[PDB]
Amino acid sequence: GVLYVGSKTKEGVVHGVATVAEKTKEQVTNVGGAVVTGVTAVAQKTVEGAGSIAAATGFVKKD
Amino acid sequence: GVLYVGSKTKEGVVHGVATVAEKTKEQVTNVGGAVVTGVTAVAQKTVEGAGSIAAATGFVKKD
Amino acid sequence: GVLYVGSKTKEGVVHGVATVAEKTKEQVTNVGGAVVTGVTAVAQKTVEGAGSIAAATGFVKKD
Amino acid sequence: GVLYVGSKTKEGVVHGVATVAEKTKEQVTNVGGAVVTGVTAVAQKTVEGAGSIAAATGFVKKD
Amino acid sequence: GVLYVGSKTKEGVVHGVATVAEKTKEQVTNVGGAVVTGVTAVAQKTVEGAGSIAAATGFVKKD
Amino acid sequence: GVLYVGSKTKEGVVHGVATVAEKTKEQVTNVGGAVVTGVTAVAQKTVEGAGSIAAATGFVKKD
Repeated sequence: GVLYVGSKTKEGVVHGVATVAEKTKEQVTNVGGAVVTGVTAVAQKTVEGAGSIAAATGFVKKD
Repeated sequence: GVLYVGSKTKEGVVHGVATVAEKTKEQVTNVGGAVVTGVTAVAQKTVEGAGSIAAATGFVKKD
Repeated sequence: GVLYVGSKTKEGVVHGVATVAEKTKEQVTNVGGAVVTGVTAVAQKTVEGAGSIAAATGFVKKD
Repeated sequence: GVLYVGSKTKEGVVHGVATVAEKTKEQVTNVGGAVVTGVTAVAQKTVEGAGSIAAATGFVKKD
Repeated sequence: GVLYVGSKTKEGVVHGVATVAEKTKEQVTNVGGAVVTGVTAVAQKTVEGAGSIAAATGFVKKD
Repeated sequence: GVLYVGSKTKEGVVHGVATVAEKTKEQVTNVGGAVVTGVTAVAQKTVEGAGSIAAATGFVKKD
């Protein structure tokens, strides 16, 4: 179907994904999949059919 | 169907996903899947059919 | 069906997902799935059919 | 002496001298002398000594 | 003496002297002398000593 | 004396002297003398001593 996205913006500031760590021992940072950001952000039909986004984090630490 | 998204904004500030950790030992940060952010954010039909977003975090620590 | 989203905003400030941790030992942060944020945020038909978003956190710690 | 004029303004709109006439026969418009206008308007020591501003209008119409 | 004029403005709109006449027979427009206008308008010591600004309008119409 | 004129402006619009006449028979327009206009307008010591600005308009019409 028709999807109209109109916008008349002025002085637009956008921050996306932020991450801060400090005084840590082990650091893991997994980002992605469908990260869309911006003044005019559109994300249509991310997954269709048998598709998948397995954005996991297999932290095992088999001590 | 028709989806109209009109906007007349001025001086728009948007912050998305934020994460802060301090004095930690183990750090895990998993972000994503359908992270959409911004002054005009649209997310239509994220999942259709047999699709999936398994944005999990397999923290085991098999001590 | 028709979905009209009109907006006439001025000086709009939006904060999305925030997380703060301090003096912790183990840190886990799982975010996502359908995180939409912004001055004009629209999220239509997140899941249709047999789809799913298994945004879980398998914290085991099998001590 | 010290004259401090501080200002922290945002979106300032200033209109000065306005004059509107309609369906008239004789029109006279005399403006001036010390017309100061604006967001930060300062007018110090307009007249000192034997000076003068004879901003008059000698409309006679000696019929 | 010291005269400090500080200003931190944003989106400043200033209009000075305006004059509108319509359907008139005789039109006279005399402007000036010390017409100062603007976002940061300063007018110091306009007249000193025996000086003068004779911004008059000698409309006689000796009928 | 010291005269400090500081300014930190953004998107500054300034209009000076304006004059509009319509459907008139006789038109006279005298402007000047010390017409200063602008975003940072300064007019110091316009007249000193025996000086003068005779910005008049000798409209006689000796009918």
